[PDB]
Amino acid sequence: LIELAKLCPFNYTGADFYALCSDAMLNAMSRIARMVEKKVSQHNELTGENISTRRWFDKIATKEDTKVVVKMEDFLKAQEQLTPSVSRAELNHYEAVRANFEGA
Amino acid sequence: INDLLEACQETKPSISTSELVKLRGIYDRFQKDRNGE
Repeated sequence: LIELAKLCPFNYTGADFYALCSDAMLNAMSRIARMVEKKVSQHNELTGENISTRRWFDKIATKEDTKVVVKMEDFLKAQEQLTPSVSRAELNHYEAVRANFEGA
Repeated sequence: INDLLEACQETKPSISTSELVKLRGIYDRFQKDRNGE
């Protein structure tokens, strides 16, 4: 987490951090979903049983598969993809508001 | 193919170059602003 704190500039907001964490979790989930898809596809041939992902989700999607695990690279890649939701001009405008509303 | 070529010649861009470049600039500036740089 300290590395992420280092990378992030000083324009991030709680919404931005929430979005970043959501994207990282989504990437981890993409990994998990793809791996379950490979499980189902390969098992369709090995056993010849074309058991759609539905039956896996009901019976064969064990807790570990349901378990969500994330890696640093997910957050880092989302950070590279991350784009703040406010312009530095708007930050300066709000700083102008703060100047008159805090210095006196 | 010839009828296709006639249609191509008749057709003109739904967007005039002025609006194309204007919207391209606006959208690029918005993408950069979102990028916060």
